[PDB]
Amino acid sequence: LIVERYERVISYLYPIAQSIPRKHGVAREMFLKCLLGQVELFIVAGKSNQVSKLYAADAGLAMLRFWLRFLAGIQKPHAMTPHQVETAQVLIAEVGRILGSWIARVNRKG
Amino acid sequence: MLIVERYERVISYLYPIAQSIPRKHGVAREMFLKCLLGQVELFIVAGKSNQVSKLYAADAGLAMLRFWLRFLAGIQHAMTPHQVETAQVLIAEVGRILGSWIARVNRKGQ
Amino acid sequence: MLIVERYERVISYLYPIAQSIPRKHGVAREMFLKCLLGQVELFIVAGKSNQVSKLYAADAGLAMLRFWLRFLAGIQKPHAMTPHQVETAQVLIAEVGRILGSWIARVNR
Amino acid sequence: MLIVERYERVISYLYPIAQSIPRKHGVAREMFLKCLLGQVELFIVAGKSNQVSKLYAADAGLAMLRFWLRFLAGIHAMTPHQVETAQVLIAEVGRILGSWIARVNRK
Amino acid sequence: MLIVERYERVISYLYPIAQSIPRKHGVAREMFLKCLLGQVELFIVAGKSNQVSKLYAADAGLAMLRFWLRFLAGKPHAMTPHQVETAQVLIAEVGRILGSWIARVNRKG
Repeated sequence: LIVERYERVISYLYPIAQSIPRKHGVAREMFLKCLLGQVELFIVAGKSNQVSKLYAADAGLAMLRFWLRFLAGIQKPHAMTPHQVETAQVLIAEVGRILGSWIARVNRKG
Repeated sequence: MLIVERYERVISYLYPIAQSIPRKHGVAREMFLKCLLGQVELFIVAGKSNQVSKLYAADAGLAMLRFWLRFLAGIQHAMTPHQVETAQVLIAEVGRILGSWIARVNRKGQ
Repeated sequence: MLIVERYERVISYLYPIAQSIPRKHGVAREMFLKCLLGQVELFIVAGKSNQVSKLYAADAGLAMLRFWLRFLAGIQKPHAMTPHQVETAQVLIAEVGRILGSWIARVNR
Repeated sequence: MLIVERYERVISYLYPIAQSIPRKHGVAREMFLKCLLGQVELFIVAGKSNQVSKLYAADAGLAMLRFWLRFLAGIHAMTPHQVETAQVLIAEVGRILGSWIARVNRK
Repeated sequence: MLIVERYERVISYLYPIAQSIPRKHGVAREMFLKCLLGQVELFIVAGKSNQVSKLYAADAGLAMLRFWLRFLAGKPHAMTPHQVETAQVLIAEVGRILGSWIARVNRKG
């Protein structure tokens, strides 16, 4: 589920990562690793019983958002527009709301 | 530990297909290769341990490899649907063994 | 995310310079870049968490970034950074380290 | 570190072979090299430590080194003579690691 | 933190040498560079943190670094014994400062 919702984010952001110039090869690779790697953080938290793993998935999402701010506003030329950021932020916040509940459900079963 | 040998079968099928992925998706292709081959290590470490957590970590690795199939299929084209189906069989075969091994250390943890 | 906003200032000053580092120092250039950017995750991890140990690791990160500056201003065949760029960056990093100071304070509570 | 010195024989024999793998197998060639050379660290770390987990870790690394050989065979890129030789050298290392672990497990 | 300054000499001596290793040994070159420069973080992280385990990691790091020299000495022809001899002495100077550092937190504890 969370992975299904998150594939929407990958579907959106992946072509944008692809577009990024080779001039920014290293930032771009780190972005891609952050973006695809996030599935592994969800899967791992799924196949385990530690909240620390969901907390890690969470950091993963916050880091992906940083990447949007980087591509939008630090990288020259910029690789995203205010509205592309916004669209991505929306896709991500959905996943983050699911995650927030998941974490709450688990911390309730203390 | 026929599970490593069933898994070497997944490798034999998937590797030359991954190797043929175009450099246009160079980073996805490398992350995939790394996931594909580094999996063995999850299986090694699991068998030379006593903790179910390392069986789960192995399972996560398999679930991640299936994500890579969905991801690579829906690209543009990196895997023919026949290739996806086929690799799914091989992976499923490894997984049922892993399922039992897992449910076995949980029927033993009682 | 205030400390991160401040740190983005360090990034926007240092990223184009890092990126401009001649390819002959390709390995170092990459490690630099990974340290500079990865550092945001050190703050986020600390942020999405309680433990001071995580705020300490974000402080080591900065300490490692400062090493990269000293190293890059020093190296040769070819050069990589000027002592003036290093000096400018430290001004940006020190502000981030002061905010990190206030934040470690508030937490060690 | 009797084990590192023995392992160095493994590196000596295996590293040139690793090198001459065509760039076609770029990623696998590099992960292999990294396993081969990274193994020394696994040994060093277990030595500058008490935890047995560092030793099993080192054992895992040897298991994985064994997989790379099976892999470079079925790929042409490694003669079965080479596998034969290399497996012996690794067995030699694995021997020493075997003892070392047992001696740490006896209390 | 005279330890980092003492290590920077090791870096000074060794970096140019690492750099002039041919691309023929490209993968080994980089692991060597990663261990070499990477070591600074090991020391830096040790300092911020009381755990002896971090000091052992650093020692393990220095140990790994000495391994690289033997490996590059005989890549068949890529580091002269003299060069190795000279690096040994500079690392040894770091070795002493760590050995003391490690051994004092074993008195303190």
